[PDB]
Amino acid sequence: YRGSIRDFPDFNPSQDAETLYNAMKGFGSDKEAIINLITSRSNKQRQEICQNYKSLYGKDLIADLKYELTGKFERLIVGLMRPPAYADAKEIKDAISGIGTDEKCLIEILASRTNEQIHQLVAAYKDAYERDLEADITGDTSGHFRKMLVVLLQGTREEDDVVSEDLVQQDVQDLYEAGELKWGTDEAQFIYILGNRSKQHLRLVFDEYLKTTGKPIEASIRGELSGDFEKLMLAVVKCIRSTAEYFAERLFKAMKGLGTRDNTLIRIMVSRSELDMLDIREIFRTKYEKSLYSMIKNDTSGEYKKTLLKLCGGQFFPEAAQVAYQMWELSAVARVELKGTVRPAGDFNPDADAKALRKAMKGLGTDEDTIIDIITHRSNAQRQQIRQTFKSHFGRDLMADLKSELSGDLARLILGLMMPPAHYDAKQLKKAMEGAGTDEKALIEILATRTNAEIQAINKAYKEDYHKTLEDALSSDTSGHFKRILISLATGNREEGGEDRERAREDAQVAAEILTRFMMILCTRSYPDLRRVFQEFVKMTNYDVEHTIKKEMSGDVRDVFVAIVQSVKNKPLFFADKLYKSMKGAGTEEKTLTRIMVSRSEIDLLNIRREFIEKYDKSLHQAIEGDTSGHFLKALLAICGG
Ligand SMILES: [Ca+2]
Ligand SMILES: [Ca+2]
Ligand SMILES: [Ca+2]
Ligand SMILES: [Ca+2]
Ligand SMILES: [Ca+2]
Ligand SMILES: [Ca+2]
Repeated sequence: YRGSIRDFPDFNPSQDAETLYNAMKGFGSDKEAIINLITSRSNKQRQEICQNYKSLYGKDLIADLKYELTGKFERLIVGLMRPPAYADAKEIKDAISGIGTDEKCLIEILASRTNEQIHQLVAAYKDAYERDLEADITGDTSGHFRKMLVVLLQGTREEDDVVSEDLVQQDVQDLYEAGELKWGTDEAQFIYILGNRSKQHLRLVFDEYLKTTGKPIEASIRGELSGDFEKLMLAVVKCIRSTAEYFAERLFKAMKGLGTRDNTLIRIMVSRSELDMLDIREIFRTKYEKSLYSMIKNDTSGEYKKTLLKLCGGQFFPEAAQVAYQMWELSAVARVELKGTVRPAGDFNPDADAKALRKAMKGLGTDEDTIIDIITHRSNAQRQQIRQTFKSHFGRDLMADLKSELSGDLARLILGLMMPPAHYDAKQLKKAMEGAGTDEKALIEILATRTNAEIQAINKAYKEDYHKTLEDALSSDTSGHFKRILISLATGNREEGGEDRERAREDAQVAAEILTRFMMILCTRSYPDLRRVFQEFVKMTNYDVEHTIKKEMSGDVRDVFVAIVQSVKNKPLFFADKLYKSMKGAGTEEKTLTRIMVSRSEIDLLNIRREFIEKYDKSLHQAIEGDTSGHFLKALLAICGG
């Protein structure tokens, strides 16, 4: 049983109805009792209770509840009383009935519900409202989106059976040609296959597609479709692979950033409470920093929160384990292409650049707009050229002039862009260790993200600018395991070769025991090897490395390793995650925000931009646009590149 709420052992329906009656007795009601009851009984038992109540009093429990309660807390409780099928119908009703139209709800339900659930859905709609669901849907949606929805409404998807490897491969190429190989996508094609083929078949098709293409099916869909259809087709895929994972992220999305999408939270927590709530939790914790319980506890309040925490629940299983494993498989096989946001300027004229720069700095005030239009629109290399030119033209150091004429975050941003990669990092590391305390966050981000070549370049740039070895510096500002671990990474001496299934299983065993060598493995093994090592870990312990690190490590030590693991799993994502935090909350960390924007502006910033929008449903553009302002915002948005 992967549900969070199960049948209450030895339950007295008649008494429960009596307790519900007495709970609402007098002015108001004993909400603490109502929630503890309803939330401690299966939807089936709730139906019996609601039944005994109708006879024992001749009143409607749901109608009565609707009166004695109010607010989100009411929607939740009343929603928990409605039969599964009739609950879905209500959600759909609200979505297509009113002012706007919740396509998010339409997609969540229609793309996840099974053939039976779908049939029980449309039936409950016609019964509860005496209206045709297909007609209502068809008349409230347009385009391929409407089509796909109607196809999903038929609930006539071929159900699991023996897979025909011949048809699987035929579908793999069919999809490939209908999408990846073309400018756009054959909607009619994807709708038919992704909508008719069995989940078991498609799952094997998706696996085949990645192994023979290099990228997951969604990678070929993303950006190749438009509007709600893209989202819908991306949701169907996710659901086919794992509905637990779908709701896992769908949930995270409803609580992400100030303000909650309570309507989605209640719908999901209620609908999956007796299906895969447990797996969703196992996946949520693994896929995200905070646990479902923690996220809900911090986003909701009152009885509404207490109820949600009860619905939630608070080793892996066939599902939660599959996802974790497949997560590493993808990261290991996926053929990703790193792309920056700022590219070399065409018709590059250093002489004209240095002139415009010199001009925009003369006088009392400093023309910053021009300074930004140039600097932020030139590759770090071209920038180094403007420095050379500027100097060999005016006999003055551009940096010194820039540093003096500029100030604040802007000065830090602009001057940061003018510094060569290896030197910017060196400066960063030096600052993190200067003064009182250590910017543990800065050191980790860098030392746990940079490569052997990058670390080598850094180690050198450091000795120069700051006559002292990067190690010596580290030993001066840090200590303990944090220092040992950091110093290790600062050696840029990690294995480069491919994976070794032999050593892998061995290394994996080391991680299993912990639940010095571990450090060596996480600091010495090549990323491709570690990727496999983690594959073997989930296969022999049933847990994910992240869980071993969290359970046996804490604080900085735990953050360096998690940073490393994340860097090996999905570097761009790790940065998108860090970029979100910097702008998360009332304040803003222009420091981290600036460091990441600059450092990755020419490596994989575009990649980060996508991982950001996909996971937080909002472009980095708007993300920055809302936090920063003035000239700091102008320059930043320049690096973002759209
Ligand atoms: Ca009310
Ligand atoms: Ca395509
Ligand atoms: Ca929130
Ligand atoms: Ca000036
Ligand atoms: Ca310090
Ligand atoms: Ca902020």
